[PDB]
Amino acid sequence: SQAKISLFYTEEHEIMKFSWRGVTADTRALRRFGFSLAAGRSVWTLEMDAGVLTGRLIRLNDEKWTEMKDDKIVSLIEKFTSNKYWSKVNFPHGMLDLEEIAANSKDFPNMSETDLCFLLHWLNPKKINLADRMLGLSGVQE
Amino acid sequence: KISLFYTEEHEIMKFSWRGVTADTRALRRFGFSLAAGRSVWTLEMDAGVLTGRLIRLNDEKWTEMKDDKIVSLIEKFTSNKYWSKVNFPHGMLDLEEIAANSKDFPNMSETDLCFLLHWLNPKKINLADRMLGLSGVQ
Amino acid sequence: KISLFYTEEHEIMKFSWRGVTADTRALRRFGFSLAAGRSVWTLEMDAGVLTGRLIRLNDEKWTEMKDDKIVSLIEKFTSNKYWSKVNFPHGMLDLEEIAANSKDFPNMSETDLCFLLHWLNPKKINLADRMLGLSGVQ
Amino acid sequence: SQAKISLFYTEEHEIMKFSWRGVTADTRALRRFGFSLAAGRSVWTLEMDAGVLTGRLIRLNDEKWTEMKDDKIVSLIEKFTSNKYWSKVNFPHGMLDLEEIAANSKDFPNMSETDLCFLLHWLNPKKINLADRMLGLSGVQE
Amino acid sequence: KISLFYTEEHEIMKFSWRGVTADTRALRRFGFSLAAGRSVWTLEMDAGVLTGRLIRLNDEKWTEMKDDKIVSLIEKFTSNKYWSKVNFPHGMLDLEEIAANSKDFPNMSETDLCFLLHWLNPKKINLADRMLGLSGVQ
Amino acid sequence: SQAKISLFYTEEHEIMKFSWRGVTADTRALRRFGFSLAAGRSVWTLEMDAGVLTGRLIRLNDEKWTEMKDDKIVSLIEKFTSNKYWSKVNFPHGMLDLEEIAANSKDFPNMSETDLCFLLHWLNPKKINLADRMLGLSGVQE
Amino acid sequence: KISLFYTEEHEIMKFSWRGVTADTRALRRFGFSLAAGRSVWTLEMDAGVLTGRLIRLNDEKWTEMKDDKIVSLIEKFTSNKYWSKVNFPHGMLDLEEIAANSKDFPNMSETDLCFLLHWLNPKKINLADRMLGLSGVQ
Amino acid sequence: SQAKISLFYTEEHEIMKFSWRGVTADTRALRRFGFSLAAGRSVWTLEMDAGVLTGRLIRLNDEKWTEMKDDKIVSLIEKFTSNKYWSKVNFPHGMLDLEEIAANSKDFPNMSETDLCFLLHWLNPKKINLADRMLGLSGVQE
Amino acid sequence: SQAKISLFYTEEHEIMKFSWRGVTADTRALRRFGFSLAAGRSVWTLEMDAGVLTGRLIRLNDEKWTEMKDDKIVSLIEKFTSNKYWSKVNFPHGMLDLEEIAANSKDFPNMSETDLCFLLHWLNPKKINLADRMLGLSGVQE
Amino acid sequence: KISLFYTEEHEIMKFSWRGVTADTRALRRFGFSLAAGRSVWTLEMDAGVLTGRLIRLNDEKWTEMKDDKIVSLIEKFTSNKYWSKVNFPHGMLDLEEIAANSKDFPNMSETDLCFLLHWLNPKKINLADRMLGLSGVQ
Repeated sequence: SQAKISLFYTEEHEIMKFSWRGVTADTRALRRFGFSLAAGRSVWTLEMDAGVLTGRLIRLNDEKWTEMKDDKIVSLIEKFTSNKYWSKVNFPHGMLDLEEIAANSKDFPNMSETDLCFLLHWLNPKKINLADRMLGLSGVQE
Repeated sequence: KISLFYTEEHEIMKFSWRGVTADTRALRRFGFSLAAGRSVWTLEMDAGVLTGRLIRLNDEKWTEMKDDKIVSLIEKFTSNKYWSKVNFPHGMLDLEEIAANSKDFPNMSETDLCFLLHWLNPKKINLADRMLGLSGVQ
Repeated sequence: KISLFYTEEHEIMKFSWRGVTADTRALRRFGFSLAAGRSVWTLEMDAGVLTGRLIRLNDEKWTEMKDDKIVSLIEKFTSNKYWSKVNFPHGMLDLEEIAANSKDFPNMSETDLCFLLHWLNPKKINLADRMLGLSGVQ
Repeated sequence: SQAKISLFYTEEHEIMKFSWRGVTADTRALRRFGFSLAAGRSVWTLEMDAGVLTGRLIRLNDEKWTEMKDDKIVSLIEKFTSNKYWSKVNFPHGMLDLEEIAANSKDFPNMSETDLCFLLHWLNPKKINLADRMLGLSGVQE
Repeated sequence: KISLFYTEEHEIMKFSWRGVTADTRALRRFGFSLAAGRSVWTLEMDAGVLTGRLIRLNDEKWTEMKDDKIVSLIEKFTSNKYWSKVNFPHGMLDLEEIAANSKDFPNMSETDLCFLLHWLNPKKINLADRMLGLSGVQ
Repeated sequence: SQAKISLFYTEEHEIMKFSWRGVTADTRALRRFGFSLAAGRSVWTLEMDAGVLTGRLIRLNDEKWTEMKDDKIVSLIEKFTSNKYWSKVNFPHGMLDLEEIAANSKDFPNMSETDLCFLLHWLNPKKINLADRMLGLSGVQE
Repeated sequence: KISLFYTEEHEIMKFSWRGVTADTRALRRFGFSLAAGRSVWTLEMDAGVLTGRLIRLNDEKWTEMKDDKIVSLIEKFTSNKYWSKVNFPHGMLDLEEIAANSKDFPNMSETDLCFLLHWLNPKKINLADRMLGLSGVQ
Repeated sequence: SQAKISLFYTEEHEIMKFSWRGVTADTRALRRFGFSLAAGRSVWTLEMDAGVLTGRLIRLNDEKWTEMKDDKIVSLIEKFTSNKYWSKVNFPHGMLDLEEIAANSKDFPNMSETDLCFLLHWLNPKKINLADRMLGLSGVQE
Repeated sequence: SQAKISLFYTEEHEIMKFSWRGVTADTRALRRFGFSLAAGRSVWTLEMDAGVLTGRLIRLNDEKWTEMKDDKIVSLIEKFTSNKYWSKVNFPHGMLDLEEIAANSKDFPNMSETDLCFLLHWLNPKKINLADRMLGLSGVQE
Repeated sequence: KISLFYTEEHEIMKFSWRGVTADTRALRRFGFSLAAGRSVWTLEMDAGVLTGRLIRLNDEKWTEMKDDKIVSLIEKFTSNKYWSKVNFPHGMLDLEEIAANSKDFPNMSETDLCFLLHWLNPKKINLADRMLGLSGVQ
């Protein structure tokens, strides 16, 4: 049978230190999303440089990734990665208009506009709300 | 009809360059809605203290909670004319005395008004206990 | 009458989503009670350092320990007026000098005050040695 | 003579990793309790789904269980399991009010209210206090 | 040719000895340049309110921003004689009515003038959200 | 060793608001002085009622106090507070003649006239010069 | 011998009951003493404008400042007979023209007289910048 | 190979407290700059006394320092510290004329005037603009 | 318990400008009085048009009001406002004879003549004596 | 019996339409009453100058003040026959010479008459200092 796509997340700058000072966190706390095409293979993620999205997709293994389940996303990654040169994708720098990117993209013809947009929204790094995270909530939303 | 709610808040946040420090203890506030969709009522706080008044506070994220005893007490409390116009002693430091001297809710016993005042009272949250998996609710 | 005690604490905890990281070394603190039921006295710490003062710290979980030599030294120490009002040099870095220059406990010898100051002093715990079955007491 | 009831515990998310980083643990560390009606037979435990008690009792053998002794609990399990359809029990979802559950239960007439409550308190999963467990204590309490 | 800009400002600062206190909410103002190097135009404010007039405000630090829809609307707006001489109702409280009753920009539709008036309108900034990493732009 | 005396100041009506109006201040801006006998203990200050000195000494903790250093004043507070009933002192209402108060006082025999007068001058509330404070100067003098 | 000084002043204060409002900008004035103890000389102001004359103004609180270039220029300026009797054009609006047309200080070059006139000239102070820790000296 | 110079910054009086009062900051907020000659070794910085630069260089480890990268500055520190008695430097008190200090200095002959001046400008403490820092900007400039 | 009445004052044309000219004031300087039935609610005051009292009561929030204490006035406002249509009151234009207004009024039966007159005297705008105000006195009297 | 008093006055007021301008400095005058209820005596002023005579001035608002030294001096002064009939040199410019040459109060020393004349002397008030919270009494 065909190889299973695995979903993952990683967090950066998310440590909250408890000392006599109280609870210190870093305002750059962020959650990143990635995928593996096969078990053991490299985790793919949207590339970031200087804290901004470059528009490219890279392998980022040096990070600690945690498995997550989303049957809808696995279906969308299956379609996305069945296109030749998906890894070579170069979306507009900054990736500010996700709806326009999906609407004007001609690189994934096996994917609908609503579906590429849904996937681009999942791959998008999400800021951690520190006031919620101190209250033990994920604090993750767009 | 009657629905119970809570909201949580950091009363102080201290900023550093690219960093934030909060107190080991945050605050949990309690509120109620008389009907579905209608405004959440809560004990008013100004300058970090209880004013003694009751206000609508919708701009906050409230989460539903269940307490059959409290709903029975809110039913009695809100069946009095001018309950919203209540003005308890500033600071609300002696909850037992407030309930004992109150003549505004004659359909409520002293032990019952006191029980409700104790539920409406903001409570501190220990964030370290919270982050370890517990509710530092105090 | 006089009872000895210890308490243990992580001075730093680092939180991750659904995870916690502590230092390889935690801290053990020492205290005493003058009578059964009465408050546990301990060397005060503020901002992670020894202030030089002695305080009551009951909010902590204390475990009884036996040391006949220490009880004899606490007996001498506490039979002085204003022992609770003691204010040793901030940080309490030179325990030998503190004992040598102290004129507040004339019923105590220099070697004896120093021995007691060494017992009251917080001590680091190695958690890896602790979890292997030993007391990483240092 | 009659077959002996065996008591057991299992821990989940309780591993503490020692590295250069210090000591890392998982804040979901938990202890679960179970029983076997006969030697070799399946270990019974209160079912959990999405981290919450369903109110049902299930066999959970895929876990590593460690024997423990409690003569009072064995006496209570003896009474509990001598009722027909004990395995078919469906307590209120979440099992938040253990005192009320025992008070209103009409399924175990050979058990007193104080006794069913005592057993329900033993079967209840108990969180591991990580600050105590790092100090080599069980850290187990309600 | 046409360039968009923003500037941010604390409308109130409260001074204490060696300390300053600002409002949780600051203000963001919007402006435009007709040509590179030329003066930045913005809605005039006097006594903390919108006067209804448009002025040059160069003494402020302005940062470029991109909005292709707004540049198209400024192009239409500024191709009218005496656009700089515009005097909207004092306070500019009803932006929808201002656009509906305006007869000064016949090359602009009501929905378009209203869209532009909404962009030129000063907007409050939540500093707590700002310092946490977000733009409290409201 | 003996407990350390801490010195403090508090300011009332001292806020200067910067708006479009310019700089507004309150002409009642004033600096008050206090002392703590031990760390954590209550701050003592000369009592004021209706803007006038009553002649009494009170605890005033509800105010925000800032630590200050003055080795001469700590020496004088040490002498002052080593007298029984120092807290019970009741100087002439208004405390208009500080030199006469010190000269006629028989309550602090361990203190010289010049020394009690020096301390009374330090404890005395001092008006804030608003023209200097707008120029970023303390504006504090008698 | 020669000493430099400055003084600061609010030209307008607006009183309200129990309150005062000053302008965002105050004024800094500059002066010089020919000998230690002797009177501080400064450009005279009347009705808020520069009269063009030089006067002694001792009733003000002056603070010493160092400027080796200015002391050299004051030395040249004051070594002329009747320097105190100088009467520059009222208002002193064109400092460059004043220096260019002056025939009273032949030991001083035009660029040097102009440099000195620029130093003696009262300068506005931004109080908001001042209270933030800077000198709003302009 | 030769040991790597590390660059650092520290901030003093820079905390902004968010309460019901709004945002309070301290008008003495300041950023200081320092360097380490080797990993683990002490951070060197321009000494300040009574809020004014003394003209001397000191070790200041009791402070929390954050690493920063500047390849030009590392090159200048390399030249600066390859002179004997660089730590013993005593620049004019207050250090008011940085251009004159660099022009008249005969202590660093391996450094050009423009280069010593560039380094002196980097070592110089910089005030934090509180209006910018409340708008989430570094607010750091001369 | 019942909601607390708050007392307030506002001043118009009361600014005294200090310049080289001396002290300039406006001869229309006046003090107005108002009340709030509840905390946060609108401040009520006697309406003025063309500098003369109309005889009506209005809400005037656009003004800066300062709290004042008067236990006798709060008691009188309590009685006054416990009448239906108190806000709809229309006293004789100009309100020149306050004693006659109170004597002939049949709108406040829970109030005595001496008491309504006392309240009408408090609500009455009072001119500021500029010669006293320049001498730092309130200058307020009828 | 003897009571001390002061009164304050603007010697000049300049009127504009709907406006008034007073001098930065007003005047404080001093007076005394020999008995409770009786008329307040003060140094007479005519054409803004001191005439050298003493008059009753009741039409003014006087405020009581305490000065035990002055009451002792008024006691001596008023125990002389014809003290009210005193006619000091017009203008009263040299207070030290007036006291030195006076032969009308033989029960008073020169230093004492001079001290009293200095107290009775009208004193200027700085209104700007006054409005800032101080007494500009000079």
